[PDB]
Amino acid sequence: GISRDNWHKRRKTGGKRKPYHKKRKYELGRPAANTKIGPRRIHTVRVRGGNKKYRALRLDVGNFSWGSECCTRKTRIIDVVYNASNNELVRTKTLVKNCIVLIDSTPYRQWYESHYALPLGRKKGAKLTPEEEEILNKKRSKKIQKKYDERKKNAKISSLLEEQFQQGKLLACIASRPGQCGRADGYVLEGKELEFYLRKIKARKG
Amino acid sequence: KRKSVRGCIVDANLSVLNLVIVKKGEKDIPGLTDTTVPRRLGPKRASRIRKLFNLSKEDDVRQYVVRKPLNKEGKKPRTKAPKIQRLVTPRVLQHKRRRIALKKQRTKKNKEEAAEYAKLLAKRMKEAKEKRQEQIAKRRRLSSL
Amino acid sequence: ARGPKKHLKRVAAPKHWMLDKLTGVFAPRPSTGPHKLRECLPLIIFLRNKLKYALTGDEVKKICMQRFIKIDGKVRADITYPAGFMDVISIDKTGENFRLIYDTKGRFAVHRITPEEAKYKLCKVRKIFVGTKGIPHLVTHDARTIRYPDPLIKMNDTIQIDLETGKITDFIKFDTGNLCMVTGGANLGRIGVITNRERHPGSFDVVHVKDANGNSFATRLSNIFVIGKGNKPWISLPRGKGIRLTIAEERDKRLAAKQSSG
RNA sequence: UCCGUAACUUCGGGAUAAGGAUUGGCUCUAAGGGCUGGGUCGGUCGCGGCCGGCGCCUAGCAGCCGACU
RNA sequence: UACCUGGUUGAUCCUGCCAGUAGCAUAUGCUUGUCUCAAAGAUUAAGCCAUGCAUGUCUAAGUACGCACGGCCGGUACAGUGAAACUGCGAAUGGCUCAUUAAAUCAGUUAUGGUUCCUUUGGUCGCCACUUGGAUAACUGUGGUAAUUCUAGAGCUAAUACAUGCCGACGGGCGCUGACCCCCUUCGCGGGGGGGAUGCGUGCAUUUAUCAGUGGUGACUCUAGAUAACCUCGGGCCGAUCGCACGCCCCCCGUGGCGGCGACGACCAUUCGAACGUCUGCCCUAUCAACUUUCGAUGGUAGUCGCCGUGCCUACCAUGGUGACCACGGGUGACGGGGAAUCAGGGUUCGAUUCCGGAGAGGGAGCCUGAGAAACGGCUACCACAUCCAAGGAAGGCAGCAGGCGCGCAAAUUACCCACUCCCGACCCGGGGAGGUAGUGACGAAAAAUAACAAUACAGGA
RNA sequence: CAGCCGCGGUAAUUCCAGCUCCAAUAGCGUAUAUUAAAGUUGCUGCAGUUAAAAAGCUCGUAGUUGGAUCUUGGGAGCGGG
RNA sequence: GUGUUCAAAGCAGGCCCGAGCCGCCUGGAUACCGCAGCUAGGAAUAAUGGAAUAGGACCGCGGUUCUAUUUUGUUGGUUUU
RNA sequence: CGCUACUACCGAUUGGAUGGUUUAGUGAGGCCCUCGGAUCGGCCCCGCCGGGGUGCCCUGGCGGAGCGCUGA
Ligand SMILES: [Mg+2]
Ligand SMILES: [Mg+2]
Ligand SMILES: [Mg+2]
Ligand SMILES: [Mg+2]
Ligand SMILES: [Mg+2]
Ligand SMILES: [Mg+2]
Ligand SMILES: [Mg+2]
Ligand SMILES: [Mg+2]
Ligand SMILES: [Mg+2]
Ligand SMILES: [Mg+2]
Ligand SMILES: [Mg+2]
Ligand SMILES: [Mg+2]
Ligand SMILES: [Mg+2]
Ligand SMILES: [Mg+2]
Ligand SMILES: [Mg+2]
Ligand SMILES: [Mg+2]
Ligand SMILES: [Mg+2]
Ligand SMILES: [Mg+2]
Ligand SMILES: [Mg+2]
Repeated sequence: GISRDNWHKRRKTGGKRKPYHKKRKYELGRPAANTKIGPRRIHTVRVRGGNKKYRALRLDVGNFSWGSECCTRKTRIIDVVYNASNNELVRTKTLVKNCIVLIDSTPYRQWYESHYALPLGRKKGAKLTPEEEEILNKKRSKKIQKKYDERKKNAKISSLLEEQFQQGKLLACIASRPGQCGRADGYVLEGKELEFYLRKIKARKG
Repeated sequence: KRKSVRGCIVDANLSVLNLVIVKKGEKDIPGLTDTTVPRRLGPKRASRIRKLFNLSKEDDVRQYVVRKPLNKEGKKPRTKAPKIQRLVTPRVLQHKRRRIALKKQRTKKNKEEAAEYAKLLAKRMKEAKEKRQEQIAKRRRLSSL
Repeated sequence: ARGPKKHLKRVAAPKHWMLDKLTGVFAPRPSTGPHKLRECLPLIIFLRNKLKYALTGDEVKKICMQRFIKIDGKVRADITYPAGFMDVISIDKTGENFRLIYDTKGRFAVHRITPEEAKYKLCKVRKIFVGTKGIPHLVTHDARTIRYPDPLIKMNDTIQIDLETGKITDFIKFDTGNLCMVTGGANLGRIGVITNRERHPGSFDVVHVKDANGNSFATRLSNIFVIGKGNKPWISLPRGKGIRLTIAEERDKRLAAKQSSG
C-alpha cells in the first residue's frame, strides 16, 4: 500500500538497507482530499480505533474571527489569492491550512452598525438613508446616550480595513485541517501580517 | 467471492423460467385457479393485530388472537397460541417506573449528593477558613511587628 | 505479535506463586484487573494450594459459583480474579476473613483477622486531579475513584476506607518518623521508619529507611507504603514484623528450637 | 534533448561506440537586465544660482523603459 | 590430579613437526538378563502429497405458533424440555519451521510533556412513552446443472437485528439587548443610582479566535474558568435504552417506588498490551579505498497523508553528510539471547532444538471484516505445480497430529482420552491431534544379577 | 599385518589357526567434526647472530607512550604488649 | 534442608495418638549475574582549567536607565529608601 | 631426453548451463475521485370513495402523473 515507513531509505552514511520484513497495516497513507470550493460534499472514513475522520471535498462556508473586537461569524468563501507552500493550488482553488482567501463582509458590518452605530463603508449618497437613519434612534436618551457615547473612542478602525469593507470583501487566513475535520475555520488579517501579504500579491501582478 | 452468472436479457439458451401472473381474465386454469393454500401463520405483534381487525386502541388484543388447531397430530385436536411482543403489561410498566423514578434519581442523586457537595466540601471550605489564621497570622509576623 | 495474549506458561511465572515444575505446562493467567500481573495472587492459588480445601481446579469452580466467597464486600465469581494487597478475602461462612499481606521473604502469606476489623482497608494515593466544574478527584492504586477529598490530601499518602461506599476516613501524610512497609524490589515485606527523602530532579526519588533492630536500607519511593502514625500501625501485622533475620540467626534458632520446641 | 557507453591503447583516443526514452496545438507560472531621484534643513535673490553640519536605498526603495532564452 | 611417550644419527644435545593419550556429539559394526528417567526427519529438498482429525458456543434472565415430546389449564397471549434458524462473541491465541536478516533483529537502559486500546475494576449515567414502521431467515411448496459447504422464484412469521422519534422543568437560574418607570442631584448638560415588559442565547465531548492566571510538575501552548460562534452536516456523539425472578408499600380504593438482577451505552482513570524513539555492545575479507546526491543524499520554511513526532511525502531555498577509531562492497555451514561442552589461572568452540523476542505459511502483490490481521485451517489476481470433468465448468495449498514418495552416512504408531494442566464461549453443564497416556527406542543419564557356604587333599604357606 | 617405527625373501616374539594370558564389562570397538595436551598463535606466556626469520638508509601524518614539582608532620578523645 | 528402599532426580514433609488432634508443627533459603547506565562516600595515581596588552575583593562611592509592591490609610501622578 | 600414471595452468571458439540484481516497453487485478442510474418506494400532481370533527384537512378503501427529492 501507500506507506510512510522509514526503512526503505538510506542510512546516515548513504548505505542501503534491506527489507527484513514486509508491508504492515499500521503504516499507511491514503489519497489526499484536496478540498475545492462549491456545494458541500463530505465523505467519511473509518480509521484506527474504530473512530472516524471526515474527508471534506467541497466547502463554501466558514467561521471567521475579527479578533480585535472578538466577534466570530459565518460567511461564504469567495476566492483564494495566495499560498506560500505552492503556487499551483491557487490556480486550481484548493483549500488547505494557511491559505489566504476572500470572504463576505456583511455580517461584521451589521454587528458594527448595531454596536457603535456608525456608517462602516463610505458611500457617497447611495447608502446614507435606507435604514441607517432608522438605525439612528435614541428613544431613551440620557440613559443609553452616555453608553453609546462611551462606545465612541473605542472604534478608530484602521485605514486599510476600511478599504476592504468599502470594496465588499476582505482577507482572511485558514487555520484548520479540512481533510481531517471537515471544517474551514480561521481569522482575519490585521497589522503587519496584512502588509506582508498585500506586498506579495501586488508584486505577483507586477 | 468471485462467481459466474447470466445476465437479465432472455434468449433461447436457457432451461427454465419463472413467471408470475398478475391478474386473471376469464378462463380459470384448473392447476392454478381452483385450489388455494391458506396463509400458513398469522401475525404476532399487537400493532398488526389492530391493523387487521380495526380495534383502534380502545379494547384489548388478547381476546382477538388466532389459534392453531392440531389436526392429524395423533389423538387430540389441541389448539395453540403464539406469544405477543410489543405489548403493555405490569412488568414492562414496572420496569419503566423503576428506571424513570431511578432516573429522576441519578439527578436527584448527584443532588442528594449535591447536598453532600454543599455539606462535605462546602463545609470543609468553611472549616479551612477558620484555619488559614495561622497563615494570616504568620504573615502578620511579616507585616506589622 | 499480531494481537494480545491469552495463555501463560509455567516456568514463565512469578517466583512467589510457588508452582511445581513437574505438574503441568500452563499456569492460571490472572485475568485483567486493577492489580498488575506480577504483583497479584489469583484466587485458585490462594485456595487450592495454600488452604488446600480443593485438590483440583474444577472443584474451585464448583465452590465459586455457589456465591460463598466474596472479595472486599462485592462478590466475585470470576475464578481468575487478580487479588491485590492489603485487600480482604471474606468467606464469612465459618468466619475466616483473611487479609493477604506479605511475609518477610515476599510470598503473600495467609493472615487471619477478626470479624471486626475486616470491614475496612487502607489505600495509597497515586495521583489527584480536578475534573469538570472544579470537582476534584482522587485515584488510588487499586483503581478506585473517589470524588471530594479533603484538600489536605496529596500524592503518595495513605487513607482508611470504610469499604461500603468509599467514604475516606483517617488520612495521614508522608513524613519522617512514621512507619512504612515495602512493596517491591529486594527489601520486600520489611517495615521501618522513613527518616529521609533524597530527591533528584529528573529521576527517581529515594528514602533511607531504618528498622528498629538496627537495619538501615533504601528504596525507590514508588515501592513505599505507609501504615503508621509512628510506631503505631493501624492494622494487624503478621509474624516477623519485617526484620529479615539473617541465615546464621535462623540456623541457631531452628537448630536450638529443633527437638526443644514441640 | 536526457541517460548510458566494452574490448584494445603510442593514455592522446576508441566515441555520434553500442543501446534506450522524449519530440505537436493551446492556456499559465518562475527565473534571467537597464536609466533616473534620493547632497532633503536654514542663510539668498531672480523652477532655478553660492555656503556650515544634517538624512544618505548606507540590511536597496520608488518610477519609467527593453530584446531574448 | 597445573602430568606426557615413539620417530631425522655410527653415537650426543637442540629446533620442529607426524603418530599416539582422555573427553564430548552424529553415524555405523558385534553383543545383551533386570529396573527408574529419557532424545528422536535439524544437517541434504522451506522438495511433493492420497486418506483421516486439529474451532466453535446457551443461561433463571435477546427472538419459541417444530408440532418432536407432553406439561397442564384453560382458552385473559405465553407453564415445561426443546432440534433448526436469526442475533452477539471467538476464530489475530495455541502449535510448527529457521528460508531471510550483519547496529539490522536482539540484551540491558530510558522516554511518549510526541499516540491508540475489546475486555476487567471504579466513576459519572438530566401525541414512541401505558409503546411507532416495514424486512427477511427457520417453515410450506415449483425447480435447474453431471458436477460443490451451487442456488432462484412464490406464500407467510419475530428481535437487544435495521430504522424512526415523544413526555419530564422549575420564565427557576445566567448573560448581553432593553421598552418603560422611579430616586437623588443638575437651570439643563453632567453625574450618583434603583427596579424593569419583550427579546436572543445559555452543558457533556467537537472546531476555531480572544481574556485573566481551582490543582500539579523540573517541565507547559497542562488541568480547570470566562466570552463570541460553529456544528466534523440527516455516511457527527451523548443527552433519552430492551429482558428475569421474588412479592409487594400505597391518606386507598390505582397510583407513585423502592427492593434484586442481566444487556448496551457517551467521557475519564486503571489493566493487558502494542507501536514509534535515546545510550552502549557483534563473525571473516583491502586481489573491497573512497561513498551518497536535483530517480531525497544532509539541513531550513510552509503544507498534505498519518492514531501521533519525524524528507515519510509535495513545492521553494542552502550544499551538505560518512571515512584508516576501517565507512562503502562482498562472504557467512548467520535468526538473536538466557545458555552447552571442555576447563589450574586466563581462554577455544557450539547454540535449529521445550523459556523470552523476531520472521514465514509454494514465489511474488493487493484487500474485506474487525478493538486488534496486510490473516492464510479469510478473499482476489500473475507464475510454478496439481485433482474432478458429460469438454460446457468447477475445486487446491501438512514448515499442524499420525502416514506416504523422493532425498540421502543419517532420524518412531493412519493408537486411546478430555480423567490432570489450561484456554474459549451466551456458560457450575459444550469443544480442544493445545495437552495427557500407552507403543518403537543400547542418542544419552542413575541403581544393580550371572553364585555363597562346610566338610574331603595338600601346592603349600604366617 | 601395521594410527607411527616397522614385520614377511624356509627355524616369523608381529601373517593364517589352536592352547595360554592381559584390559574394560552389559557393554566394546570403527570413521568424522570439536576441546585439553599446544608455553606448536603465546594478554597472563614463544621466537628473530648461524636452525624459518630485522625493511638498504633517512624523514614523516594519524596511532601508542611521555621527566621533576604544589599539606608533610607534631597533636588529640582513645584500646592493647 | 529433607533416609525418594541409596542414587539420579523432586519439592516436599513430620507429630502425638483409643485415631478425636475433628487436628498440631511446619518449608518452599542464599550467592553469582562481565560492559554501558543510576546513587552516595575516599582523593594517591593519570589528563585538563584558572591573574601577563590584568585581575579577585571593599557599607564598595558617585551616577545614565527599567523600574515589581514596601511605605504615600482608600486615592491621580511623579520622583521617590 | 624416452615410455607410464595423476593434479593444476594458458587456450581460438563474438564458448555453454545454473542462479541473482536491475534498465526500457506492455501492464492483470484491488483501492480512491469524477460520472452512470436495470431496479425497487413515499409527499404527492390530480380524478373515485368514505369515517372524525370543524364547507376544512388527518386517517382507512380506488386509477393515472413531473420520473420533482429524495430513499436506496
Ligand atoms: Mg569500433
Ligand atoms: Mg637408525
Ligand atoms: Mg594428533
Ligand atoms: Mg540460514
Ligand atoms: Mg537459538
Ligand atoms: Mg504473518
Ligand atoms: Mg512445501
Ligand atoms: Mg498472506
Ligand atoms: Mg494461522
Ligand atoms: Mg494448513
Ligand atoms: Mg506429519
Ligand atoms: Mg539414530
Ligand atoms: Mg549408563
Ligand atoms: Mg585445539
Ligand atoms: Mg596450558
Ligand atoms: Mg615454535
Ligand atoms: Mg607462567
Ligand atoms: Mg637463515
Ligand atoms: Mg609524571
